[PDB]
Amino acid sequence: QGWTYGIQQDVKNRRNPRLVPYTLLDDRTKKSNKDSLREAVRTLLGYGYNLEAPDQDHAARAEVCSGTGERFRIFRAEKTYAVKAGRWYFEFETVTAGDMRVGWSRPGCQPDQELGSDERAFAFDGFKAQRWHQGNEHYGRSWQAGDVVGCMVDMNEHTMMFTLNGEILLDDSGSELAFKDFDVGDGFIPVCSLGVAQVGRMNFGKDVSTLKYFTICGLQEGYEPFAVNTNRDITMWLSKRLPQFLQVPSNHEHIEVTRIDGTIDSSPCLKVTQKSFGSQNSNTDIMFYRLSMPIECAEVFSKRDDYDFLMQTSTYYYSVRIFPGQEPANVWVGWITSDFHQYDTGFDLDRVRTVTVTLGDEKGKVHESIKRSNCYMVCAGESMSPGQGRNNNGLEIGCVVDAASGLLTFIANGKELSTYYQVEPSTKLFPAVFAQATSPNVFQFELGRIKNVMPLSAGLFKSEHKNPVPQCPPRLHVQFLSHVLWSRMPNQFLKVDVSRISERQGWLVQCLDPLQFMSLHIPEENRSVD
Amino acid sequence: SSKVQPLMKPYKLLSEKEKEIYRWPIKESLKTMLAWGWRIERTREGDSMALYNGYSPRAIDMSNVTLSRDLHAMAEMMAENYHNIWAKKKKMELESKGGGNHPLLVPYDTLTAKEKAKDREKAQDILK
Amino acid sequence: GVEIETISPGDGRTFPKKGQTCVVHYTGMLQNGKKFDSSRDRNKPFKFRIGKQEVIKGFEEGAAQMSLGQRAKLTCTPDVAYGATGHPGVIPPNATLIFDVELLNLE
Amino acid sequence: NQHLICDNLLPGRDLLLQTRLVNHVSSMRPNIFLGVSEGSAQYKKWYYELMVDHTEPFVTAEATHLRVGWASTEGYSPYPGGGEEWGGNGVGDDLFSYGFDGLHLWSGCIARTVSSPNQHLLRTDDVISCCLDLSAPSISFRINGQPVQGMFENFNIDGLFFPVVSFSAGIKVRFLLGGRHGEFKFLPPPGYAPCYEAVLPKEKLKVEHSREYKQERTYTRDLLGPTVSLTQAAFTPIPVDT
Ligand SMILES: Nc1ncnc2c1ncn2[C@@H]1O[C@H](COP(=O)(O)OP(=O)(O)OP(=O)(O)O)[C@@H](O)[C@H]1O
Repeated sequence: QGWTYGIQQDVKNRRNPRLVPYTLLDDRTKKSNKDSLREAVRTLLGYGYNLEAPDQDHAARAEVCSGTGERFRIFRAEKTYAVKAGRWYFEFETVTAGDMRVGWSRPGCQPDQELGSDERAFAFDGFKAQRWHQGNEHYGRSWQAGDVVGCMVDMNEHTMMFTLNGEILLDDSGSELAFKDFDVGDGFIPVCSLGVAQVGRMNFGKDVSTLKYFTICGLQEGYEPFAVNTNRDITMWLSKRLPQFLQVPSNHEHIEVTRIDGTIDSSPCLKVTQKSFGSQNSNTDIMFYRLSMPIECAEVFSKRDDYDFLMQTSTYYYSVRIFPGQEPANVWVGWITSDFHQYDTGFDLDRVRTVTVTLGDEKGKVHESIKRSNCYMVCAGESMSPGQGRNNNGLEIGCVVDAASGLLTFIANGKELSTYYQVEPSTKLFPAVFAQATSPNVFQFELGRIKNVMPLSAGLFKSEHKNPVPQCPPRLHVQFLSHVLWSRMPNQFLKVDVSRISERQGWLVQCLDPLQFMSLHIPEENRSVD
Repeated sequence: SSKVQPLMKPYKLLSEKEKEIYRWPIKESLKTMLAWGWRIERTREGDSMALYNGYSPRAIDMSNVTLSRDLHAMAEMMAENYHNIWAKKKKMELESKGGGNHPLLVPYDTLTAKEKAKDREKAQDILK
Repeated sequence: GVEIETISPGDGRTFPKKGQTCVVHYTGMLQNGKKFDSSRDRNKPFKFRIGKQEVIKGFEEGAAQMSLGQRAKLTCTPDVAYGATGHPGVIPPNATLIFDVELLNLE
Repeated sequence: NQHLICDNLLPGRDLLLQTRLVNHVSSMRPNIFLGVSEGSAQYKKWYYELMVDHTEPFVTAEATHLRVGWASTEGYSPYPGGGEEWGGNGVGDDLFSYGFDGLHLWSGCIARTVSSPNQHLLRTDDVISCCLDLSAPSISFRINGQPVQGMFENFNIDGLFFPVVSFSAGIKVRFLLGGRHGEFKFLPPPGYAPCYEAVLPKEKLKVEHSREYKQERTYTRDLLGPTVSLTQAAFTPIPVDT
C-alpha cells in the first residue's frame, strides 16, 4: 500500500508506527491480536480437530553476524614490553561471559589467528574451560559475567598459572601449572582475544589499588604487576580491522610470485602462481593483487612507431595474461586507488564503491558532473568474446591509461573494449588484478608495450621517463590485500564533551583541547601512518 | 620407413573411416558415464558457442585447468572402469594364451601412482 | 596570473596601497597538497612592503587584491612563482604554488 | 656535494618518507541507523540540521577541521566502513562518507569547490541543513537557508546511513535533529522527514562517538570485539508461503 515505519502516526505521509518486527511490536496490539488468535485456535481445538504442534527443532546461527570474515579482535601490549625474566601479573575482566581468550603471546603472534591455535600464544579459554597452546586441553572452570581472570607468568621456572576470582585453576589432574615447559625466546606480552559481542578489560597494574585479586593471590607469591614501575600508560596494539596491501611473503602458504627477466623477444613479467593448489587445505577465495607503484595523472587535464610521438606522449600501458586453464570469469583486470580496502569473498563490478559529485550553477543547470571510484576494472570473462579455445595466446587484457586526459581504455586480444573510465586529475592509479585461483598458474603481469604507447616504467619512474624500453626494477613488486597487520591504539584521544542542552537547543558537542600527532607519509603508496 | 606420414592433414580433410578410431574412445567414455545414470547438461554459454562456431601450430594447454573435488572423485572410479576394461581385454588375452599372470592384473587399488598414468591423463583429460 | 578564492571574508573596504607594509600570515602548499612553507609554523606574521619586489609575483598580486582582515587562497602559476628553475631543494621545477593567506594588518 | 645531494633529493618528496604534524580528528553520530531496501519499512527522505556555536579557525598551526554530512556503513554492521578508528580523517575522507565544510564537497578524500551565496568556511552562527534522498541517491546541503550549488548522487546504497560531524579541536556545534531534540531553524524541504523519527520505540536518541574507543582511564577502557550486524534495523516482512 505504500506505508512506512515512523516514530509517530501520520496518515498524510502514509507512516504507521506499527510497522515493526513482532518481537518489537507494541504491547497492546500484541496482546489484542495474541488473545484473538489464541481464542480462534483454541475454539478450532474445541471443534474436535486436534492440532498437533510440531516439535521445536533446535537451530543455532553460532551468533556470527560480524563484519565479513572477522570473528575475534586481539588486544596486546607493545612488542617492546616483552618480558624475558621475572614474575609478572595482570588481570582480565570479563564484562560479558562468552568466547574470550587471555594469556601471554610471543612477539610474533599473527593478528588474524586464534589465540593458542599455534605456538605463539598461551591462552585460557574460559568459555569452554580450555587451555590453548597448539591445541585445546581441558583446564580450569568457566567464568561468568563480571569474573576477573588473573594471568601470572614465572619466567625463571618457565611456568604460567591462571586465577579465576582469586582461585587458582587446575588441570584435569590437580596440577596447578597451566603451562610449564617453554623456552624464553623473545619474551611474552599480555594478550586477549574477544569474540563477537564480547567486552573485556585489562588491568596491567599501573595502580596496584585498582587490582582486585592481586593481594588475594599473587602478592605474597612474588609475582609483580606488569606495569608496576612504569611511568606511562602501556601502549596497546590491536588487530587492524581494515585490510591493507603489502608485499607477498616468500613463505606464503599459497601465493608465489615469480619475477621473469625480459628477453630480447619478450617483456618483463611478474608471474603469480599458487603453491598449494589442488592439495587438501587449499584456499579458494578472491585474492586481491596490485602493483606496488602507481601512475599519477596530470595535475591539469588538457582541454616503426614515431620516436617523437613516443617522447611527447603521456600514455602508458601494461598487460595481464590469464593463463590457459584459469577461469576468465574469476579474473578482474584494471586499476585501483589507494582507497581500496574492500576485502569481500565475492567480488563483482557492480558493488564497487562509487559516487557522482554533481556541481551546478546558481540556476541549477549541471555545468559539470564528475564520477568517482576506487576500482576501475573489467572482468576477463565478459571481456573475452570469441570463446572456446583461448590457447592460441593467453588472454591479454591490455590496460591503457592516458595520464594527460584521465581516460582509461582496455584492449583485449587486439580489440578495444567498450568499457572505459574517466578519472579526476592527479589521481594515482595502481595496476591491480583480482583473481580466484582455479589453477596453479593464475595470471601474469607482462610489462610490454603496444604501438605508440609508452611502457609502464616510463610513468612509474622519473629516471625512465623518456626511456621507451620496458623495465621491471626491483622497487616494483606484486602486493596483495591481507589482514595480517597490527594497529596502534593512541595513548590519548580527543576530549569531546557531549550533552543535550534542552529540547529546543539540541545536543551540544564541545571539543577545545588541542591534540596533535606527527604522521609519516609513504610517497610510493599514497598512505600516511603515525 | 622414413617416419613420414600424410595423416597430419586437418581433421576436416581426414577420411571418414580414419575417424571411427578416435571416437570409439569417446563413445566408450560416453557409455561409461551414461551407464552410471549421470545426466550431462549443456549450458547457455556452450549452446551460444556452438551457435557461433601443414597448419598453423595452435597447441591446447590441457595441463593447467583443474577439476572439482567431487568431479575428481567421480573420475576416480570412472578411470577405475577404464582400467577395468583394460583388464577385460588382457583377460581375453590370458584366455587365449592359456595362463601366465600379468603384473598389473591386480585390482585398481593395488596399482601404484606411476602404474596408474594412462587412466589419469585420459580420464581427467576428457573431464577437463 | 593568479585567481583567488576568499576563504573568510574581510572588510572589503581597505586594500593595500603603495609603499605600505602588508602583514600576512600565510601557508603555502604544493599542487599535490604537500606543505613547503608556513608562517604559522614559525608563529610569526610575515611582513613585506607592497609593490617592491620583496616576495614572488603571485604572492604580491594576491596580497594586493586581498582586503584587510580577509582569509583567501592564492594559486600561483610557475610563471609568477619561481619559474622553471624552481627553488633549490624546496620547490621542484615548473610547480604551481597554492597559498593560504590572511591579511592581518596594513602598515 | 652537500649542495648537490640536497638539490637533487629533497625537492622531489618522492623517495624519503615525509613527516607532517596533523591534528586529531574525531567524529560524533546519533543513534540513527537508516537505510533503503526493497520491501522494507524505511522512509527514503530524511533531514537534519547542524548549528555552529563557536569555531576557532586556528587553534594550532594547522587549520581547524570541521565537516558535516552523511556517512554509511559497510554492510549492515553498526561500524562505519572504510575509515580509520583514529587520526586526521573525517567526514568525506573515504568513499563511505560525504561531507560539507562550507566551501567544498568532500568524498573519497577529494574536495571540489562548490558555489554558494557568500561562500565562506564554516564559522560561528552558521546553520547547515543536510538532506539525504535514498529513493534516487542524492545528498544536498543548505547553508544558512540558502541552497548549495552541489549534490552527491549515484552513490552506493547497500548499508545504513547516519548523520555525522567530524572535527578537530576548537569547536562548539549543536545537532538539531528535530522534534524534541532541537527545533529546526529552517523548514525541511517538502517530503523530507526529521531524523528523530528513525529512533526505535525502546531505544533513545543520543549523540555518541562514531568509533568505539574514547579518552578515559586505561584500566577501565572497555575492549570491544566484533559487533553483531543490525539485521533488525531493516524490517523486511517475509511471510511463509501460503
Ligand atoms: N476493527 C478495526 N477497525 C479499524 N481499524 C482496525 C480494526 N482492527 C484493526 N485495525 C487496524 O487499526 C488501524 C486503524 O488506524 P487508523 O488510521 O484508522 O486510526 P487512527 O489514526 O488512530 O484514527 P481514527 O480513530 O480517526 O481512525 C489500522 O492499522 C487497521 O488495520
